[PDB]
Amino acid sequence: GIGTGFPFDPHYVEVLGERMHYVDVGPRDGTPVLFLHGNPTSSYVWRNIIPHVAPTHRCIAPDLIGMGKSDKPDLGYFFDDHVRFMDAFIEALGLEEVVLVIHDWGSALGFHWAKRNPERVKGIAFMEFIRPIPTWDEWPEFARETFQAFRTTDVGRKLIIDHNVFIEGTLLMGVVRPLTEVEMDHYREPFLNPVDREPLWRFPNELPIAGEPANIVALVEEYMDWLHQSPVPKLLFWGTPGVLIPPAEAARLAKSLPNCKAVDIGPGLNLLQEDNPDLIGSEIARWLSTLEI
Ligand SMILES: [Cl-]
Repeated sequence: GIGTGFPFDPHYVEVLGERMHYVDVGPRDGTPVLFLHGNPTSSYVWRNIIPHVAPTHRCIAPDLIGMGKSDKPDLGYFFDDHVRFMDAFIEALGLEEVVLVIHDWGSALGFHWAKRNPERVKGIAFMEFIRPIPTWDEWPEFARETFQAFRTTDVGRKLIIDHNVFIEGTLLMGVVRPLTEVEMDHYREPFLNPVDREPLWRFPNELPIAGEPANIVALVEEYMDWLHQSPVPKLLFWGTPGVLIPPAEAARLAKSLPNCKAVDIGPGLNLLQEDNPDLIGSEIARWLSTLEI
């Protein structure tokens, strides 16, 4: 069965005066592979994928600020806050050239960093990633009223902050197979106190949907314009029915994006890592062996 443990040695680095936790396994040299999680996860989401890559490549998986085992400063946890901390995390580790493996809000971080620093990105593997959702009709109908409610300071904070709905409900509605109690306890651990749930609420309020927020829509449009032209090697994982990326969106991206290979993982919603980790890990490792890294 799918692994529930998190065996990785903890590593911590000071970033802008705060401690960030990260996984760091595999060989010390070579080009490192940087894994970026999203909402409401942590490096735990990569726990069954990294073991396929670590035999041949260094794997670095940070917990975003305010998440996982990273510190919890009193921030708004806007996307811009995550950009500042992730930019500084990369520099604090002395990383030069990297391969990115990115998902959900980790994909917005990774694509935005890659567009700004294309000389340092030797490949991008991505899945269920952030793109502009032009209208609410392009958000999945089964989740539409709830994401609209999440994007308010009254109803949305009651759901996400007071009642932890992004962890207890949305997370499960983002995985096809059932999560176990042990897995749920790993996902719950950073958010036992309601006040620590700010990033879980700010993230859906940053999603670029129906033109709002305009600043995020613009930033995401910019990195998508880059991705449609850049020769950077690309590996796209997708599932059915998906959430952010429906199968039809995925198949077209695969042929439109330069130097891109697409991989169908089977049934999947948002956290594709929880539905088919072994295929995602083995395909990343195979694809890495084809790169000039
Ligand atoms: Cl979100």
